[PDB]
Amino acid sequence: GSSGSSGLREQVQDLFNKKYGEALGIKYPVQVPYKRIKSNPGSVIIEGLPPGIPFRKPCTFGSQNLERILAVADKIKFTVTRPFQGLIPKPDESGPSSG
Repeated sequence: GSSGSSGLREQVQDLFNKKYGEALGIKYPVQVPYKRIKSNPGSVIIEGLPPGIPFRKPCTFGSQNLERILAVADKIKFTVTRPFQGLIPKPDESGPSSG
């Protein structure tokens, strides 16, 4: 499974997406039910977001706000009321650090 982004919004638009897979436990990149998330706010809860950036679409967020989101992209935590599917969790990924 490969991935690629091109643009802040894109990065985020994907972030919340990729993250989703985790919220559910999936391993592959799943899509977020924006519609349902729009029509029904009681779908997926988003927390950990940065200060000044509420749990909403990145479309309403500017490059600035985004730059932040992607920053706390780790903080951002999605909640899926629905039950699990079946797949061991993967807390943190780790890797090289810039500093």
